[PDB]
Amino acid sequence: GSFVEMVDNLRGKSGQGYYVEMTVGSPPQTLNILVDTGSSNFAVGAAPHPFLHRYYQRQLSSTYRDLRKGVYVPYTQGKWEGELGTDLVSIPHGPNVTVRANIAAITESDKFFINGSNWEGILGLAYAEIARPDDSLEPFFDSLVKQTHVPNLFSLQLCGAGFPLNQSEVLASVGGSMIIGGIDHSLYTGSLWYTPIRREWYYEVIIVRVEINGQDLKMDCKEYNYDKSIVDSGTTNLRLPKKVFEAAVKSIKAASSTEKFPDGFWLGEQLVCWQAGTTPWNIFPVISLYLMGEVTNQSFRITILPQQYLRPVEDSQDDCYKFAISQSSTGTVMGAVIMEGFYVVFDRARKRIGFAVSACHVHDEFRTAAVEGPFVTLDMEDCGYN
Ligand SMILES: CN1C(=N)N[C@@]2(c3cc(-c4cccc(C#N)c4)cs3)CN(C(=O)c3ccccc3)C[C@H]2C1=O
Repeated sequence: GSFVEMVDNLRGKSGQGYYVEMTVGSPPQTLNILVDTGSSNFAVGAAPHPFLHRYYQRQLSSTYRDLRKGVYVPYTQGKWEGELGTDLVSIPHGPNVTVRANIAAITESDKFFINGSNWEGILGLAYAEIARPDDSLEPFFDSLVKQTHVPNLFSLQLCGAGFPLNQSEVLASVGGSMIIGGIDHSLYTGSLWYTPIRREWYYEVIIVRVEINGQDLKMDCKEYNYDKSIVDSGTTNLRLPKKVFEAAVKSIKAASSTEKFPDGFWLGEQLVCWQAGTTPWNIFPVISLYLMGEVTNQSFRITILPQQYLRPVEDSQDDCYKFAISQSSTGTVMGAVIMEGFYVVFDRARKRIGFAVSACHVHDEFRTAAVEGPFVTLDMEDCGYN
C-alpha cells in the first residue's frame, strides 16, 4: 500500500551508486550505506581512510561481538578485507525495528572507497550463496526477516535526475526509495509485471527476446543470458555479453545513423555534448528487454529510452552524456540504466521480480519508458544457460 516513512530514503546517482542511511552499534553510529542487490555482505569502513569522513568504531559499541574471523572480498574493480563480527543495526528511514546482523568491519581496501561519494559501507541484498567467506554468513536481509515480522520483500525506485548533480545537489536531492517489506503504489504507474527469480544466489532472471526500436536482435536467446542475467543496483550500466553487446551497438548505431559518433563514445570512454536543451533524443532508439513471465508460454517487455542509457555528466552550458551500455564477460547486468526506468520489486517470498514504469523516470513529450504484456513466447526455459 503506502510506506511514507521509507519513501524518498535514498540518495546518490547511477555513476556513484545509491545509498541509504543506517545505524550500527550502541549508542547508534550513523553511516551511509550503498544499496547493492549484486552482493550479499553487509560491510562497513572500520578504520581511517582518506575518502572516509566517518567509520565504524567497534570499541565504542557496547553491543559489538567479535566473530574472530577474517573476510577477504576480491572483485573485478577492486577489493576489501575485514574482520567479521555482529552488532545491532537499524535503518532510520526504514522499518521500526532493530536487528542483530553480521558486519564485515573493513580494515583494508583497494579501489573500494570513492573520493567525494557520501557512502561508508555496502549493503549486500543478494542471497547467502554468494556471501563471503561462504554461505554460513547470514546476509542482512535474511537476519531482518528472521528476527522481525517484516515481509520477505523489498522494492527499489532508483531516480536518475536526467541532468548532472553537483556535490551539494547530490546531498540535497532525493535519489529514490528503498521500501523494506512492501510495495508503495505512489512510486509507479500502470501494472507490475513479474519475472521468476531463476535461482536464489544473485537476483537471476531470464531474458527471452531483445528489440532495438521494435527490431528483433534475432540472436539465440541463450546468448542474452550467457552465462547469467541479473538485476544489480550496484552496477551503473546495462551490461551485455560480448556477442549481444556487439549486435546491440551495431543496431543502435544503425538506428542513430543521422549522427556519427566516434568509437570512444560507444566504448563508454568519451563523452558526447550538445548545445543546451538540444539533445536529439528522437534519433536514438528505444530498447526493449522481454522477460520470462509467471504464466507458461507468456512473456512481458520492459522498454527504456536513450534518457536511461545516455548517462548525464558535467563537461560549459552544454548537455553532455556518456554511453551507459557496455560489454560483459559475466553475463547480462541490468544495472542503474535499467533500474532508473522502473520501480523494481524484489519479491523474495514468491521467488519473483516485479517491474513497473517508474514515477521518476526521465522521458520527453514523445516517448515514455514502458512495461507491457502479455506476449506469447515458446521454449523459454531453453533461454537459460547451464
Ligand atoms: C558490480 N558489483 C556489485 N554489484 N557489487 C560489488 C561492488 C560495487 C561497488 C560500487 C561502488 C560505487 C558505486 C557502485 C555502483 N553502481 C558500485 C563497489 S564493490 C561488491 N561485490 C561483492 O562483494 C561480491 C564479491 C564476490 C561475489 C559477488 C559479489 C561485487 C562488486 C561488483 O563488482
